[PDB]
Amino acid sequence: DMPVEKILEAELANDPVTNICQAADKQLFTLVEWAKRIPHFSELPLDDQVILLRAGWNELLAASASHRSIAVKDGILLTTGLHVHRNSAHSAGVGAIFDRVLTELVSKMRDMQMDKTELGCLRAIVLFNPDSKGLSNPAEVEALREKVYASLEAYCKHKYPEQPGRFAKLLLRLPALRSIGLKCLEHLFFFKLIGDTPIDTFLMEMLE
Amino acid sequence: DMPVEKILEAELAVEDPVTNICQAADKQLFTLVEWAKRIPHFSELPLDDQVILLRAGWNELLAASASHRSIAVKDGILLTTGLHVHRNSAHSAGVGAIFDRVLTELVSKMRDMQMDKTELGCLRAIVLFNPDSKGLSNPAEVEALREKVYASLEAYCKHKYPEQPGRFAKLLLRLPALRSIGLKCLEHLFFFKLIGDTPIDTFLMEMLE
Amino acid sequence: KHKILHRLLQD
Amino acid sequence: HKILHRLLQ
Ligand SMILES: CC1(C)CCC(C)(C)c2cc(C3(c4ccc(C(=O)[O-])cc4)OCCO3)ccc21
Ligand SMILES: CC1(C)CCC(C)(C)c2cc(C3(c4ccc(C(=O)[O-])cc4)OCCO3)ccc21
Repeated sequence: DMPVEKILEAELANDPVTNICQAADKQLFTLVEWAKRIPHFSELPLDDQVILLRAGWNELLAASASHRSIAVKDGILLTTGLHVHRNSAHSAGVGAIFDRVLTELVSKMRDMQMDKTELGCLRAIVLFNPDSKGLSNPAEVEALREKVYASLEAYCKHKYPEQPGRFAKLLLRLPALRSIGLKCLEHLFFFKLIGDTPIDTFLMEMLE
Repeated sequence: DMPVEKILEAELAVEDPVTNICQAADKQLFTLVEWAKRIPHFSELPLDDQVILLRAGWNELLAASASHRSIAVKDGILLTTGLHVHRNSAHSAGVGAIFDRVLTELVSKMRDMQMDKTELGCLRAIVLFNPDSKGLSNPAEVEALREKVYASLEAYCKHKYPEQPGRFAKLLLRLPALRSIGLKCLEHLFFFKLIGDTPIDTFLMEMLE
Repeated sequence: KHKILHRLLQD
Repeated sequence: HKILHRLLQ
């Protein structure tokens, strides 16, 4: 059972890149708290719980900070209160990936007026990835995954009628979200390799 | 305005290891370009938009093409040249990891939900009609063309497969696995370019610009 | 700039 | 895998 109400509850609970990395490490704590309030999440084997979170942090954090930033149509609102603008990201050498985020997520979510419930559903769909290698039972994960988008098409059709393709429009941001999510990994892996860019403790455990 | 019968008529209208896969990918690119023209309203677009669309999503229109035709092959992939590449041949060539992902996240799922060429056809059209591509002249028409595709795909599923209500979502949820595979498939092809050990034919070189 | 693709798209 | 394990209890 995946009531769309409980998922909405879970969501409601210098160097620019360095400031972005300080914030990624901080939000990783909040991510772990978010997943725990997802219906039936904490009931999984921690063998799987760790795999689900270690396979989607780049994508769950990308979505979160993207939705915060629907208000500031200039750059990104970070979890620490700092705003990173297109110029700071371009002048610091990350303009390429930073423009995608604004283009493919922040602005798309603004134009369709995506709310905090559809975001929690979409993050929860990303969370329950049955394609994550080494899961104890990928079938139970996908069982929970189907339960989620079921509550989302139902929520879409009732709250947003006369918009039959809004439920599909939402799911067609998951490919973009992954394209970006893997690009931040490669970017983050690279900052660690060069080693002259600070990285906090939790962000390393997530980079193996 | 975007019927599934015309889209399916497009899929049917087009029919050691690494080197063979790069040959198959080259020959399959010529077939992709002809698949795209038979997709409704694709050729009405600016020629510079047609270039941007195919050139941004071939790495995963091809992966989808070979994945679905490999549903019959067990623990292996059937290439467009008729040659099978086996999982054992894959690991042997040093590319075992990504080969396994195609066998698990793609071929295996298209098999378990028995994906047909119409669903594949619309899924590929949705991939072709991606308004996020960089440099387009009119992303709105591309977005409205994409909206026409999956609006038609949702209807095909509701009329043909009424016993599976979530059949529409299961198809769309295969698109993120594809973006992942296609990117890792470029990151490999690009490396095969630097060393020059693998012969890479003309057309495939151009896409690997 | 994309020789074989422009040529394949017209015919 | 310490901080991730602990953060879950
Ligand atoms: C590549 C680099 C440094 C610049 C481009 C953007 C802003 C997309 C980015 C985003 C991330 C992030 C991230 C997400 C959210 C937050 C936050 O909540 O403040 C902080 C970081 O890391 C997990 C995924 O996205 C990491 C690195 C980068
Ligand atoms: C990395 C390497 C060699 C191994 C893993 C697999 C076999 C999936 C793969 C697939 C591709 C391909 C491809 C797709 C279809 C065909 C075909 O059907 O002939 C041939 C190649 O190229 C673009 C994307 O997918 C390229 C490289 C690789």
